[PDB]
Amino acid sequence: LVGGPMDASVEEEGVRRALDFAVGEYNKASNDMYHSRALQVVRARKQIVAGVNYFLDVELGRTTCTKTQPNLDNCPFHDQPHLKRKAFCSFQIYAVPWQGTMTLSKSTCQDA
Amino acid sequence: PRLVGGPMDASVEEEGVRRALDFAVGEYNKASNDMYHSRALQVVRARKQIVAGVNYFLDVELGRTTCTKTQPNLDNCPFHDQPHLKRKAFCSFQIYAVPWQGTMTLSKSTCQDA
Repeated sequence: LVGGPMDASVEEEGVRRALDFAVGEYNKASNDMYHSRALQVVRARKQIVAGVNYFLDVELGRTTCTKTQPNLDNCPFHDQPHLKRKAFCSFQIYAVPWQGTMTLSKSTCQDA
Repeated sequence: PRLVGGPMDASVEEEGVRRALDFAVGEYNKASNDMYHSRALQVVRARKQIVAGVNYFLDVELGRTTCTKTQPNLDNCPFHDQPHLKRKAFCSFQIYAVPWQGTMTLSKSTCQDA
């Protein structure tokens, strides 16, 4: 899921880590000879953006439809013992709903 | 959400698995040596997992300490007590964090010397 900016307690470890890190990046680039530190966090918000990794192990069959034909209404698996083909695969899909997207991060397949 | 957890088994009834499946079979056919379309004969196992990414927006007033940047020991860094040396600064940092991968980067920052 997703969740627009919301106030966070300054005690939250995540905020502590984020603060240090930023005060880190700051001293690393500040035009001063002296190291600076947080005097006061006046405001602290967080937003959680998320994703789902799906791992599906799947068995596939060869159908009758063709990669040419648009009519993918119905495609039985094959009839005759010599046209039927079959593969096993471990797909790994990275989705992130609201962004409306999917990625076949990794696909491993064995034919037999 | 769950920042970082192991992968658990989902029900093969989930819309999410259902789609993730139809999607991979889709890419799968796209790349298969075969003039023929192929479909799931069966989904033998199906686990999911959740990558979480937290964005942080911190509003910070920074002060100038007594320690020097080229200093080894940084355990004691007082704020400047001498008027002509006191130096302040206001910023807004946006930090992106993927707890699992254990990383943070400064998406952006703005500071106004004050």
